Amino acid sequence: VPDATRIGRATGAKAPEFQELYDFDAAALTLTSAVFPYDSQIHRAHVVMLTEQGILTVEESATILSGLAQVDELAATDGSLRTYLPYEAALKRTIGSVAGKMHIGRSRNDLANAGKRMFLRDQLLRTIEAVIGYREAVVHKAADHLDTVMVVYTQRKEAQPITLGHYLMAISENLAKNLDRYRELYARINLCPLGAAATAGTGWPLNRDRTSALLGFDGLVVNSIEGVAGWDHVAEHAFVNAVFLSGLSRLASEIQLWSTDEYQVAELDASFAGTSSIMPQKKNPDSLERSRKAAFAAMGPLVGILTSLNAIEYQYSAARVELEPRSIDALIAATHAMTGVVRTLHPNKERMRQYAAENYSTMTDLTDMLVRRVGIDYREAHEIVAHVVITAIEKGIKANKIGLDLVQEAAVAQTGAGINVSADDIKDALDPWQNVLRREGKGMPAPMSVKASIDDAMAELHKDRAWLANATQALANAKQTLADSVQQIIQTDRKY
Amino acid sequence: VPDATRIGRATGAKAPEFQELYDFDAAALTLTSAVFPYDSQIHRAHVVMLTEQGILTVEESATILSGLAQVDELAATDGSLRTYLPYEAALKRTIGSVAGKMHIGRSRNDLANAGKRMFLRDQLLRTIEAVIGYREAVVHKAADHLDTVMVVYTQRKEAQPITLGHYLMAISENLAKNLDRYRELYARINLCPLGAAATAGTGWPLNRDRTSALLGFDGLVVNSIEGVAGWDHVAEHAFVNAVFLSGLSRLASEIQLWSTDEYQVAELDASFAGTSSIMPQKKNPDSLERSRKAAFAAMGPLVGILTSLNAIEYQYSAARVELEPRSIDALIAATHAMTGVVRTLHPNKERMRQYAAENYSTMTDLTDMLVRRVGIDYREAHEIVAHVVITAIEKGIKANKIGLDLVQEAAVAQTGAGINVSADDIKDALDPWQNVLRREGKGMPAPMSVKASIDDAMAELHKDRAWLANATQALANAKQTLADSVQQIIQTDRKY
Amino acid sequence: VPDATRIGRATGAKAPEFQELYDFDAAALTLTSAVFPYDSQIHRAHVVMLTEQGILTVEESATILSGLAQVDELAATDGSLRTYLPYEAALKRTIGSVAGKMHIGRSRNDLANAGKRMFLRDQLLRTIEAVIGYREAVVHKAADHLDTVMVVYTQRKEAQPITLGHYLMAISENLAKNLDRYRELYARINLCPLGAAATAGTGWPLNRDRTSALLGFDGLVVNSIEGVAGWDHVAEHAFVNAVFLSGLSRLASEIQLWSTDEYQVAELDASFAGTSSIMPQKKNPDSLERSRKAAFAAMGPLVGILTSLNAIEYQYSAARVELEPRSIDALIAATHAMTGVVRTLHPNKERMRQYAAENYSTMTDLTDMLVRRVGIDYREAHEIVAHVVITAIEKGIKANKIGLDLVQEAAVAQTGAGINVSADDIKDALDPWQNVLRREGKGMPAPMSVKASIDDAMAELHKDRAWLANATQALANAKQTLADSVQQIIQTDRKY
Amino acid sequence: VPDATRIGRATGAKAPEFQELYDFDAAALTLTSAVFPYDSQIHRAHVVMLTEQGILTVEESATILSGLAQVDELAATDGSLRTYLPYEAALKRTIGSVAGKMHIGRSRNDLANAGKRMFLRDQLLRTIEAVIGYREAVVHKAADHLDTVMVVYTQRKEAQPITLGHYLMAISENLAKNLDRYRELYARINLCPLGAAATAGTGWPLNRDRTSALLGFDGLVVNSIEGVAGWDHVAEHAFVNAVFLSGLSRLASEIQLWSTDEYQVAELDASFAGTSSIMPQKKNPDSLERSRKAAFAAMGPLVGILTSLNAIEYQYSAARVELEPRSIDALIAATHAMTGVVRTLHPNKERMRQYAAENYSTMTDLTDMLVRRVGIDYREAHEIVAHVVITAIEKGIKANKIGLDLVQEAAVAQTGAGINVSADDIKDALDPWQNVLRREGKGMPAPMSVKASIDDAMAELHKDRAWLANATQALANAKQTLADSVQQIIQTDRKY
Ligand SMILES: NCCN[C@@H](CC(=O)O)C(=O)O
Ligand SMILES: NCCN[C@@H](CC(=O)O)C(=O)O
Ligand SMILES: NCCN[C@@H](CC(=O)O)C(=O)O
Ligand SMILES: NCCN[C@@H](CC(=O)O)C(=O)O
Ligand SMILES: O=C(O)/C=C/C(=O)O
Ligand SMILES: O=C(O)/C=C/C(=O)O
Repeated sequence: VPDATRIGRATGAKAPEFQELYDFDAAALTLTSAVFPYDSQIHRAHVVMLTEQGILTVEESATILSGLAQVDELAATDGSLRTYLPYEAALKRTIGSVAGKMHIGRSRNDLANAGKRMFLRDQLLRTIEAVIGYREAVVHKAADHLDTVMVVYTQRKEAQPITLGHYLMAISENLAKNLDRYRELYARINLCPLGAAATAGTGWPLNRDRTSALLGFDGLVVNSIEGVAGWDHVAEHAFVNAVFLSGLSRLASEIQLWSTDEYQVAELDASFAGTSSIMPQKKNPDSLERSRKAAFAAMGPLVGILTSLNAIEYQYSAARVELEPRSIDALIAATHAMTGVVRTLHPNKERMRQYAAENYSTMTDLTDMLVRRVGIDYREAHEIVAHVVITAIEKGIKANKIGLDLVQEAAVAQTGAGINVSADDIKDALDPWQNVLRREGKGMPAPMSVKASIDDAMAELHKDRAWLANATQALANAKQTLADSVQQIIQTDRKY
Repeated sequence: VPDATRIGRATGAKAPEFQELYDFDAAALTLTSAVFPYDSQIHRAHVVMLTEQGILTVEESATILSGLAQVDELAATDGSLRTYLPYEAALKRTIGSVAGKMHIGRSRNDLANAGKRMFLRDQLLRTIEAVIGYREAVVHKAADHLDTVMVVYTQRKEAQPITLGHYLMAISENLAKNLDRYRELYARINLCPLGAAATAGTGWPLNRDRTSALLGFDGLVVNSIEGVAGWDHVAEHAFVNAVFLSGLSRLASEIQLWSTDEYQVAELDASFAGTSSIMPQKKNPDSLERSRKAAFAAMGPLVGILTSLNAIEYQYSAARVELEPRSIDALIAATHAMTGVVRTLHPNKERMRQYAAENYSTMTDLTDMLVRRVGIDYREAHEIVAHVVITAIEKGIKANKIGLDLVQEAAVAQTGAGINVSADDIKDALDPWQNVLRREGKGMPAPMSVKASIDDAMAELHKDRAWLANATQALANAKQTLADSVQQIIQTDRKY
Repeated sequence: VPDATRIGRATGAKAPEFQELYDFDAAALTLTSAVFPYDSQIHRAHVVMLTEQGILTVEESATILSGLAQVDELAATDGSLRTYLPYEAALKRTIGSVAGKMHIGRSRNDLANAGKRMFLRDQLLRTIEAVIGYREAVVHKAADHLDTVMVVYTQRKEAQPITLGHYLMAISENLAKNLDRYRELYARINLCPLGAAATAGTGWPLNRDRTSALLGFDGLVVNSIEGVAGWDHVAEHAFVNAVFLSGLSRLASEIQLWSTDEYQVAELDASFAGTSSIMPQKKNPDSLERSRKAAFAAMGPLVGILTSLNAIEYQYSAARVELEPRSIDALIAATHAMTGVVRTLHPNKERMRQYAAENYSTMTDLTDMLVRRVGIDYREAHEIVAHVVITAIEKGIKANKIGLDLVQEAAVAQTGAGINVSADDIKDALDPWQNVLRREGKGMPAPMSVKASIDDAMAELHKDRAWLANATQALANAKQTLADSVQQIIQTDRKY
Repeated sequence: VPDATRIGRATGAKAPEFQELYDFDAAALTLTSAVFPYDSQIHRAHVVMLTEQGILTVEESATILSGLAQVDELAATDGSLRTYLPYEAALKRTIGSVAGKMHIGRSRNDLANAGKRMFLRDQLLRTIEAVIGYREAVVHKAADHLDTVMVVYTQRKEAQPITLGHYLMAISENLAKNLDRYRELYARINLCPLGAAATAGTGWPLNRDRTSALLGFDGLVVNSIEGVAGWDHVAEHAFVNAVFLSGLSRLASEIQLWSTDEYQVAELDASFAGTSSIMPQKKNPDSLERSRKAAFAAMGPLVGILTSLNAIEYQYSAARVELEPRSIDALIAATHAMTGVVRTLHPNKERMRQYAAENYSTMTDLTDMLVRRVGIDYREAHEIVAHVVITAIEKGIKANKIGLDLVQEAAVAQTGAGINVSADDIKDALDPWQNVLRREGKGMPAPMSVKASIDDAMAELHKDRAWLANATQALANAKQTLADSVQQIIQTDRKY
């Protein structure tokens, strides 16, 4: 059975990234299901620490540790064992009363805070990975389009000539600062609250640094009230998701206007478009509009989380709103979809140039030329060139057909003076590619200038990957250190 | 004429910080009025750069520069001269057609983006200053209350014994990370978009680094589209304001419950409370509730800004929502109010201890003691101590009156076993001050532990002030460098 | 295996309404799964109309209709058949090419709009039913507490004496107007957009009134663009959910303060409270705080939906955010939980009176008495009674112990005059029950006055149920009319 | 001095409605300044009622009433007299101690609730008036464009032929239901809370119905807690503003795409457009984008208000967020701007038809024709016509040039079968005006069908005006009844 939506002009199959937008909602875990594997990690690291502190004997330790493995297996199919006390009770039924001792010096409150941090921690790197791939496809696309002349818009009106490469490097700079936000958020997420217990700590002499290290955290949430009542990192995670996706919505909306029947300066790859069940001509931007949908929805968690913090005291509280897996999954699906939209986007290079040359986006350079050649001030030249456009439209003369005749008519009709410029000065001022080449300062569409943007972005991307690789390896090292600590206590007992 | 609200129990005058909450709304500038002084700075720095680049002659430069001073003076009283083109026209009426030349290689789009950045830049340091003073008063208050034993709450129910100093240091850690957010936001605000012109740059060979340096920016918004279309720093500024104020709302709500007629573990200073026009007994937390009001309202700008970015393309656009001065002013008033609330808060040290000793918040230490002394597991001891509380309530026995009799009754009625502990073990387990001293790990209420929190916070506060002092001095140096550059071009011309 | 959270003071089982708060998230349908049964209804009603219009022959009709029954059965287990085109394709595999003809004069756009309306329609009555039961429990509780004297609060400070019945009737009036909002929303939801097709209608001569009637709608979405682009009813549904839940949050927060260890003027029924895994004394308001959580989260869909409408044109669009089943399910769970909280709430009638008599909430009646007896103006009497409270607190004299001595001291110390009132006048002015009885105007706590509130509410509740019963019966009648129309076309063919 | 922005292509003056968008922010009142005139009305109506109830003597009454007139005059210039207690104190300085007696049986709490209701009440009719004028201009524009053939879009892609009149009547139906929302909100606003006093009523025997009638309310907020704690009407007012403005944003965005350089199917009237200070060609949609800006910002108050209700108990509270005058003023400015945009919009009737005839929006009628003539099912015909479009694009053949040749090629290449239709059948199926005429059902673009929409809308508009006229006259009658009651008590005393 094929994909029944691939009919008419919806040829071939949905690109996999496009398909993600249809799958994430039904496939997303509940928060309980997504966090409960991290709870089992906290159990292991927490009783290991209890053992090294002489709160548990090695016998008690190994009995518990080996029991956790069994219950984890039961929990893979028994949904009811994915919250703490049911899990603790099942451990009691499996290894005896000693199970109770894994909760010494600990609460559900700091267990939850730490476990949810670990979940968001991993989802953050998953996001940074997706945003990097988004930026990679964007920069890489720019590299192939240093000569693709097109108009840039302001207020949805043709403004001035640029190149597609120049435009995409605006996205790259946007994504660079969003990657900064995510890395800055990571440092505030990756702090361990374990040891706070209910909110005030405990008399049992725990080693809070050891539990934190064993679980991959880079530091402690020191104060014990902050440990269970702190939630700003959840709010901030929701925010960056929303602000980043707003930038993604804007790109999707930009490409959607490019790919209108009326602009047609770009076309979505068949694998990122759908069609209508009634209208055979449709090539619909389903990828774009469902990506925007995810960006609009991401404001929900943000508002819910902040409402909840504004509604309580600075306590642990069960009334706080969470950032849900399904919300992150939507972000990932949309980032992936737009990563593939950018990569496979088909610009109509020729109609792009036509617009740049015919639709008067070159009138600024005409104005600048008068100022630079005869020395009149900008505001007066502006009025001359403005009336040139008024006249050219009335008479049906496209920008690239405007001549010395018309510029003199306007200068006279608007000032009584003629003006000292050749037909060559004008022709060159109205050349869209010459508009591009003259804009060669830092951050401007000239190829030499955009290539410099790309060179810096490539180096920043190299550094982005290095940061991600280091943060991932840190967590894997600590996850292995903890696995080894457990095996050793299980072996130490069995052999003595 | 006195303050007519200072009647009945509202004795003395409103504290100045309390009064701010009543004044900021009517006194706040419009965005136009707050930004237009920064536009005049951009004019000076921009034509200076034009001069150093040989786009303007020194004659033209000095004529413009001296004209700006005159129009700035006209604009101090003429409201209509506070947007660009009216201002440019007034300069035309004052120094002639040369006025037009100050707009060479420039647009309203990058002028606005840069000017608004400069406004938010200054408002950010104003905020960091207020948050520092908020943290100072919080830490300083904690220092004076290492021995003030009281209960901490979870879910608005007495949880465990702590000290007021311990609680306030949770706020300090919250404010430390909010100061991090603000400093991280600052780096993204303090980038100069000038040179982007309409969105694509210009043919005029500007020195974008020189304009940026003259205006105090620490770097460039490189890509020209990002220069006029970038808005995330506005969204982020709204966010941090909201997340920080949510933490302030939670403290205000905490103190408001402390200061209820029913808790009465704290009392607002008379200078931060009001009263009723009908009910003479009222001592109302007007300071607290108006501070919360500002925190709730701060979600508005956040949502409006993000809706607006989600609604457009990645272009310059006049449909984007701003962060308004009145919104920042509310934040400042609320931070100041809570700074004074914390400083002058009057804890009822005695009723605080009474609650800690009588209302069963010490039952965890009773449970931990059974586990540590007879070795039973936590879950079983929990059930014993739980039934102890059930029984003690039925019989009207406060926590500090619970005896060996009752613990044995419960252990028997719940297990058939007695349990091996002296009346001394129990008495000490139920001592609230001993609950505090036993919690001596990192971040726990023990005085030695809280004092360590305070010592680290003092050093972080020292560093916070250093960062602020450096960022302020940087802007003042660049503002003086620009004033000198202008004088020199005005002098150079007049003497040659 | 029991509920492992029912330990310590969490005696017995969670009340079923309390349990709902733990089950709704994992049990909620996806929007696709919840809507696809309504699509099959639209298919039947739509081809019936096609048949009555002579667009389909009876042979074609019966073949399709009988095929739908088969595919509906396949779709009960095959998830992929729950979106239109996969469903249409499966019908093609089951009855032949004639399947295609069920889409004549129709689009996915108006199919979706109508189907989602039908889903929200049913969820709206489900909500009105839950809000009625919420109001019933509230009014019924008030009836049993016309004599339960207690303080009302303003700004979380004891204000004046009332009764619990009086308080609950404020909730009743709040819920009455929310029921109005829901009934007003219903009329805007229950309009049929079918016939709009893609957005512009169709040449096929459909009978739009017949399809609308067969599916239970009370009218048409006339204009065809409005039919597929209209979404305000979704926004409004999200809004009423949020505003109603805000009122529910406020009640939950009120009861949570009542039930604090410090107030203890109320206690949650054991079946609506939990406890701590570490602190044995806790009786935690898990029901209340998870109900508030749902209210905070309900702002998310509202913001997402409105962001999405603000981001598009007035077109059909796949970028619009929906109101999800899981969001409604949370509302229902919270309404049910609070319905049971109110019903089983245990007021401590005695400590309620103690507060009313001892904590100075009766000082208004003392003030009013001076004004009514000696004729001084309110503002001066206020200052006398205010200083009475200042003095009484200093000296430790509770309100019900204030005597003629103290009132004369204050009147003298504050004016030099004594004042003409007996010790009986005062004693009666400070009697909290007499404060209640004197407040006998419309909407005031006097029993005769609250009983009148209750009498009107009972009649409004009777009318609320009548409205709901009528709206439900209307849908059931139309659902049966459609079932009969289908059977007849299936019988007509098989017998001819 | 002219408007300095009217340069270049920004010819003539800003239309007044366009200018409103620039003036409302700086001109908006504070909430205090906007409400304090309604407080003086409540004072008059409240002491009149006190007099008729024998709580005040006629001497006391007239002294107060005449004093209010004097203080109202002082308050016109003294800003400090615009909150209650300062105002009461000034009355004390003007007529003596009797001033205090105007507060008998009353609080600031119910004074504020009632006064703010009166302010929102008037602002609601102001809004309903503006929305009516918005709908009038929309319907009236439709009437003039029953023959203006153009494409409708779905997902920003040309869908099917319609007329501009048809499109505008979708807006009319949207605005009709928004007018319903506002009228339904009005009934919940126009209820009088006076008599609630602080929250519990009073012993003084007020006539709550008399005060309510004198102030124009149509009923009572009965329960006294609801009187001061009720706020949902504020939330709802913010909501309808946001949902209505979202519909206005969508129209503004639709017209902005119409008026792009690439579509150019419409052009803004010169009086609703601006231009660039750098780019002479720009004709910028400043009216549209600033109207959208107001719609995005309107989500702020909504979120702030609902956060605040979610954060408190069901009490009077000073932490609740208000709906501000400046927020309503923005709505009014935007409604007025779009009212004039619609009225003066210039459709390019000819390019509209060109698109409808050339860009394949007529392929549905081609498909429907095959189904209606040879009897094949829709899905197969769809695939034929789809490949017709694929082929026509490849070969550069516009829709209106597609012939019998091409339809047979596709039918063969896609099925091996030819198909039985004449070149006349095809030509007529591809005629955009014939597409319009065939869509003649209820709510479809056929002139006879749209004219019926217009006829019903005109009658609904007539009824909208009647409702508004009645609600305005009711308030004016009660405002005169109150003015007469005051004069009579002032005359009665002076003559006796
Ligand atoms: N591609 C999903 C959008 N719905 C189509 C209509 C349809 O699929 O019946 C459209 O408007 O193009
Ligand atoms: N202090 C402002 C709150 N309003 C008072 C009532 C009043 O001032 O009439 C209260 O509820 O205490
Ligand atoms: N009843 C869930 C709240 N968590 C408990 C702590 C715990 O369960 O370990 C409390 O703070 O009371
Ligand atoms: N008409 C306000 C928008 N700003 C112009 C640029 C400018 O005015 O310098 C534009 O982008 O067209
Ligand atoms: O028209 C639909 O129901 C699906 C649209 C989409 O694929 O996004
Ligand atoms: O009751 C008022 O109107 C003022 C309250 C406040 O001072 O916040």
